[PDB]
Amino acid sequence: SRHCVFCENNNEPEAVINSHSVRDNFNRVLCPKLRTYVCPICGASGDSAHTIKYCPKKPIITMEDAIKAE
Amino acid sequence: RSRLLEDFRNQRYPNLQLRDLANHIVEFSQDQHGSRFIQQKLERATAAEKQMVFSEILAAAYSLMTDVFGNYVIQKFFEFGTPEQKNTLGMQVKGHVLQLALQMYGCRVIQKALESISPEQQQEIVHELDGHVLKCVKDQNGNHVVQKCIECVDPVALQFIINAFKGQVYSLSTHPYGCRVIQRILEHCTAEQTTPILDELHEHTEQLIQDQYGNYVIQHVLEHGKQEDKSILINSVRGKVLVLSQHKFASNVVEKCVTHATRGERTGLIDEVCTFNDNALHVMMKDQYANYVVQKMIDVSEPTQLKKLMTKIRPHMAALRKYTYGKH
RNA sequence: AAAUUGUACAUA
Ligand SMILES: [Zn+2]
Ligand SMILES: [Zn+2]
Repeated sequence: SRHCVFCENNNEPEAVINSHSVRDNFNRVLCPKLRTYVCPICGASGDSAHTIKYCPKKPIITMEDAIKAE
Repeated sequence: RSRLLEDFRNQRYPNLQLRDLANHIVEFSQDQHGSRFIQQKLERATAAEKQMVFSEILAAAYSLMTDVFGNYVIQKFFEFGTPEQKNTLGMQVKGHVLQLALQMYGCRVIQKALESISPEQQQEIVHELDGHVLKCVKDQNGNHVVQKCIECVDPVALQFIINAFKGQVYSLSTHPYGCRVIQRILEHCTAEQTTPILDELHEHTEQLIQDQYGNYVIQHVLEHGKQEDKSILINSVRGKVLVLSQHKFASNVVEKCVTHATRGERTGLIDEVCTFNDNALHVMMKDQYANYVVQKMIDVSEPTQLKKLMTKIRPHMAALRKYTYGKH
């Protein structure tokens, strides 16, 4: 939509915000800031790149897991 | 094409009237501009011309209904015609309602008829389609028809479907088209028809919420069913709020659970999410789905839980500012 | 610093 949300919520300068979109006409990833990032969980990069909270392997956290982490 | 359709597809008759369409409506209803013209100029004049159009198409009804453009014609007739024509059409349709419901345009027309015809002929069509419930609900076109019937017919006549569902309510509440049929069932039936299906649902509640279609069934029972069913489902979640607010489908079920509830249920669940081991609150505010549960909890709670919650996760706010969440 | 907030409902 004529601008990239990621670079906007990341408070990049306004020129960068309106200089690209987040994803693609092919539904790849377009934002270079997000394409540079390698996922520490699933290694994916570039075309399928994503941040940690939205990673497809971000594991379901149970109660007992929340107890062990203490 | 013949002569007249090549004359009108180029538009050479700016003052055309219904009577001018003689001996070419079968070909006009198969052309776009012609079906639009016949469709839009069938509200004025007398019924004599409308009787003509009825006669010239009662010979090709079985094809105009399975026609991409004729189906609007058949529809408009079922909507605007004198009851004699309603019955005269209604007659020759029986004997093929299976096929005519499986086909796109024919089933559009079938739907269009069930809102204007007589109840008796309606029930004739009802008794027509017994048993095939399987192959019909599990179809891209049969399910829409089924829904229109659930909206327009007497529940007691349809009760046989209530008996074709036992042993199948699960594999259909999880079906992409069946789930809509089940929602229509629950929103348009009696106590004695919802009761067995509602028990069937309360059986497979667990696996249903984590399914991308059963969760619409649950969500539909939570904001439309009786308070009792609401409580019955509300209790079968206590102990799993953290595990489910992380699930993509079940999280909406959590939201629609905290919205519709009594003071004891709301307070009970708020208490469940108050005893979370600090880092599980971090899972809440952080995870992509739970935070919705968090906010819908912030908006609907009583002020006691409010002030006993604005503080409960007030530190994690600092770790939430760098997101998109502007929460005062 | 890893920040984008989330699932269904058919004919020119
Ligand atoms: Zn960007
Ligand atoms: Zn990943």
